[PDB]
Amino acid sequence: GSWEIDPKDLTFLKELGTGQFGVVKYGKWRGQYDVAIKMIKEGSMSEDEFIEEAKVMMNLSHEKLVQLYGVCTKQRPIFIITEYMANGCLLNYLREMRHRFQTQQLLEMCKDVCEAMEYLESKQFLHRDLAARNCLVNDQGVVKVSDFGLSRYVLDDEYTSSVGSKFPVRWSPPEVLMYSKFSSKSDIWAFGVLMWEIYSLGKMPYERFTNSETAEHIAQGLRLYRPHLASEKVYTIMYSCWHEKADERPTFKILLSNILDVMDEES
Ligand SMILES: *CCC(=O)N1CCC([C@@H]2CCNc3c(C(N)=O)c(-c4ccc(Oc5ccccc5)cc4)nn32)CC1
Repeated sequence: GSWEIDPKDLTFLKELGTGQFGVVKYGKWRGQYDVAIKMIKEGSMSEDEFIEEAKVMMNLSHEKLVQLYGVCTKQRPIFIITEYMANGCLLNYLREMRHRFQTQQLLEMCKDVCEAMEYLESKQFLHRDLAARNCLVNDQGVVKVSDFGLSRYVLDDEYTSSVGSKFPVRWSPPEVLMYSKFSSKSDIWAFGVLMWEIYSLGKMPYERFTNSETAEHIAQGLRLYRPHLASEKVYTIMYSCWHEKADERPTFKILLSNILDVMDEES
């Protein structure tokens, strides 16, 4: 179908790194168009389910969401072909101190992500693992949301529940940690943590705690605190994502309006 790219149309040009599914490469499609190619190592993914979901993902389209161009599934490893983001993952970009970011730039990164998440929310599509490591940066410095929904297809159980040793505890609200209750409001919580990561220039959330200690901190009702670079108004926005009661957390539409208000007031 239209979700299938012919891998013969790819020219591989550069290694981009490795993650839990294996290697990612940069190349060209039909000699002209920049693409990234994520190669899914055998045994790592629930492949038939992912392939079916890729059809849904191809219909998503937003300027701040990494575009899925297609998949290559006639051979193994299968390929995911996407828009190319030359500046890599947001986490590592934030940690490069040479950039000497202004706080207006940091707030713009938050706004980029919030726009993508408002779009996903309008499509009833949960990210399920939003974090700076899962956002990408293009050659213009624009941040886009990536790997959306992908955690649903991971076969390594260390990633798939809080009983696992590689679960995103530090991005999880109390109802996820205690009950596995995912919702729009668990994406909201994670977005607040992501804002904290941005304003902390890529520090690990709860940097001095283990995952187990973090879950206890959350069970006691405690929270991250204000990054040095966040104004009081910015801190209010990120902190609003962490209400104990999920229903008291904002929507992405509300967060976007709040971010724009602050951008105007701090311009
Ligand atoms: C900090 C995290 C980290 O070290 N890595 C994750 C990003 C990896 C590289 C970096 C360079 N660019 C890039 C791209 C890209 N599109 O340019 C990708 C990538 C990410 C996701 C997908 O496939 C999907 C997209 C959207 C939804 C579902 C799947 C393809 C390609 N990865 N990188 C380096 C390591």
